[PDB]
Amino acid sequence: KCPLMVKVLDAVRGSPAVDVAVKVFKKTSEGSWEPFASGKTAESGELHGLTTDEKFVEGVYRVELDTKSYWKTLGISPFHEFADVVFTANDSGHRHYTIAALLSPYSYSTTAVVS
Amino acid sequence: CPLMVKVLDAVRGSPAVDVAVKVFKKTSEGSWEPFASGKTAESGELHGLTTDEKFVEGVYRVELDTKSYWKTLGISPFHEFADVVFTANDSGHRHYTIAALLSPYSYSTTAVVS
Amino acid sequence: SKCPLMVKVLDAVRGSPAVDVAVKVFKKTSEGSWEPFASGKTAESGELHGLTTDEKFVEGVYRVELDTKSYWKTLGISPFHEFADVVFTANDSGHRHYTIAALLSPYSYSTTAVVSN
Amino acid sequence: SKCPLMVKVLDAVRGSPAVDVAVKVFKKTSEGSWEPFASGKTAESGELHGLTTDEKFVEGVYRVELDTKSYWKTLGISPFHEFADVVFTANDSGHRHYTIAALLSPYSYSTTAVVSN
Repeated sequence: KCPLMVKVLDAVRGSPAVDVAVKVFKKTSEGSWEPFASGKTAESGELHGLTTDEKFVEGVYRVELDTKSYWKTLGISPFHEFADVVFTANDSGHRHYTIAALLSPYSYSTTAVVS
Repeated sequence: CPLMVKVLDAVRGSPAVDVAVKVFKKTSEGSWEPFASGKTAESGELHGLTTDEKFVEGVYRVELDTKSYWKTLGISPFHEFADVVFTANDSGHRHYTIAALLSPYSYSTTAVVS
Repeated sequence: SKCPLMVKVLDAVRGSPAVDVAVKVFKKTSEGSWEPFASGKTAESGELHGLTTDEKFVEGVYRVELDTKSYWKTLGISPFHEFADVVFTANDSGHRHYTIAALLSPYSYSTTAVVSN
Repeated sequence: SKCPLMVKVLDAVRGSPAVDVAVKVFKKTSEGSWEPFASGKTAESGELHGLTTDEKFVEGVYRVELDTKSYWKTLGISPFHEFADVVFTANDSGHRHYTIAALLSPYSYSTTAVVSN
C-alpha cells in the first residue's frame, strides 16, 4: 500500500545510509515547489510512510536527500549540497514508486522502480 | 540468510526477474568450484543460496548471467556476464547482500555487509 | 587546460557518448534564487567544454542541469526523470577545476565530480 | 584516436582520477583458457592507453581486470572486492574501438563500455 518509498545505501561503508534527511516537494500550478512530505531513513536505510495513495496525486515531485549533512555527521566533507530526484508521478494511473540512491562523497547513483 | 542477491533493471525501472546466478568458491588449489545457484524472483531478489554454517571463510565469485537476461528481452548486451568477487567471513561472521543495477552496456554493483 | 567547468555524459543503453544533451548552469544569488550562468550542448564526444572562465566562475553555489528527458524522447524512449541536476559549492577554498560526469539510463542516472587544482 | 582498447577509472571517494590502478587484459582461447594479452597502470589522468593495436586486437572473448583491492589498500582503506573485471566479446561484427570506464568506491563499483566504429 506504500506508494512512495526511499532507500539509501552507503558505498564507502557497505551499509544502509542511516539517518538521511528526506524532503519531498510537489510542484504547484504556478510552478513553485511546496512542501509535501518529510522523514529520515531508518537503520535499514529505507524510509516508509511518507504519504498514502489518496494523497499521492498526479503531479511533478522533487525528492531531496540531505547528503551533505549525512557525510558531515560521519566526518567527511562531501561534494554535493544535496541529491534531488525530480519526476512526474501518476500521470497515467496510480503507481508505486521506489527511489533508490547509492552515496559516495563525490558521487551518487539513483534509480526508480515503478510498479 | 548470509548471502542475498538483488537485481534492478535501469531500462524498465523494475526488478530484474529470472536472472540466473552462479556462485563459486575458490579452492586451496586456486580454482573455482561450484558452490550454489538460483534465479532472481519477481522481486528481483534471490534468497536461500546458502546457510551461515555452509558459507565458510573463503574467496567467492557471484556471476549474474546478464547476457541471457537482455537477450530474453530482445536486447543485445555488451557483457558476457557480471562477476562479483570477494572474500567473505574472514573477519567475523557476516551477512552479505550483493546488489546490481543493469543496463545493456553498463552495470553497477554494491555490497551491503552487516 | 584553463577550463574550470566541464561536463561529460555517457549513454548506458547504447554504449556511446550522450550527444546533444542540453546543459544549463545557474548560480545562486544572495536572495536565494537561481540566475542563469552558462549553457551549452554535449558534442559528439559526449563532452561540453568552454562553459565559463576563472574570471567569471567565482565562489558560489552552482546548479548544473542536464535535460535528460528531451535526450531520451529524441531517441523514442520515455524516461523517468524530468531532468538530472547537480548542485554544489565551488571555489570556496580558492579556484579549482571541476568535471561533472554523468551516466544515463531511462530510469536511472549516476553523477560524479572530479575536482582538481 | 587509433587506440582500440582504453581504460578510464575514477575515484568516487576522493573525487579524482584513480591513479596507478593495475590493469591486466586476457584473451580467451579455443580450449577456454585465459592467456595474458596486455597489461598496464592508469596514469595521473586515470586513463590507460596503448594496451594494444587494431592488428593485434583480434576477434575473441576478452577479460579486463582492474586491481581495485591494491588501489584501496594503498590509500589505507580495506575494500570489499578482490578486483573488478569486465568480460566481453570484441570485434565479432566488424572491428571496433572499446573504452572500459569504471567508477570505484570501497564497497561499490560501476562499469560502462563505450563502443565506436
